[PDB]
Amino acid sequence: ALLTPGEVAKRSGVAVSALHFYESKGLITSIRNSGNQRRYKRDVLRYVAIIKIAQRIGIPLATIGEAFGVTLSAKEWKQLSSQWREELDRRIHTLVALRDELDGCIGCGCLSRSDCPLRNP
Amino acid sequence: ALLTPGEVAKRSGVAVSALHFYESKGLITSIRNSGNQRRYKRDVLRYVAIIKIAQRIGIPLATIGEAFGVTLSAKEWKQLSSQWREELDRRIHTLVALRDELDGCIGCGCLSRSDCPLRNP
DNA sequence: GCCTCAAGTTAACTTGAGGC
DNA sequence: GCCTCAAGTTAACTTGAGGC
Ligand code: FES
Ligand code: FES
Repeated sequence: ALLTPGEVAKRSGVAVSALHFYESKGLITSIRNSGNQRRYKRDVLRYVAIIKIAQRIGIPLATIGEAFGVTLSAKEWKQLSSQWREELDRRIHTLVALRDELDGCIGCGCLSRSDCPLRNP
Repeated sequence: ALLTPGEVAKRSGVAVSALHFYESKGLITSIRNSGNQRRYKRDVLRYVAIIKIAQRIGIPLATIGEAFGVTLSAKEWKQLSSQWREELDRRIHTLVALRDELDGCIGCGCLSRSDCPLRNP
């Protein structure tokens, strides 16, 4: 059967307004019933779930749509997951570089413009 | 001598509007000259520099003020730097946990609510 | 409850109008 | 150039008004 906006909201843990928004930003799809009311394809649950994991990764909605294209496969998941495991990685290396630079500069405090890592990344 | 808003903007690499804002959010201080124009205590350069390093760490302005109290020592720097090297750390561990959880779920794609890490953090 | 659409919210600022 | 203050900008939504 098709899910009503309300249901999807409970099983997703997102506001119905959140679903309206995601659809307007084209991250989920709808179908209108005999009374213009939206009805969702179970699949939506998986997407929303993915939207949230993507958010945790620190990925912006626009980009999450930019990855969604415009019906969810096994390949797709592998395409996304990896594409994110990568950023999650780059991002981490970036933060780690900092932590190293930072540890050196703790006994310093000079913050030399032309000579300190922390300042000239 | 005292620095003019313009100078401080060039040596900081921030908009004069940025300096106005930081001061209003109480992260830097000013002194008005005979014509109500602001004049800065060189020290401001170090703060701004710190505001930016704090931002890189991923710290919010409010919090950066929350750490600044309301005249910059050696102890202060150690108080801040550490206090940030810590968050920079917690944050990293969080991202790393994800990356691990994520790697397991790549050959899966089940996204079992009551059974997958990625979903129930 | 569900639908629409306008406007408000936080963050970190920027842009613009008005005036010296 | 610098000063003030009101309003605009992006992001991710939420709140509210109005109507079925
Ligand atoms: S604190 Fe001196 S080089 Fe970074
Ligand atoms: S992808 Fe199946 S448990 Fe996470």
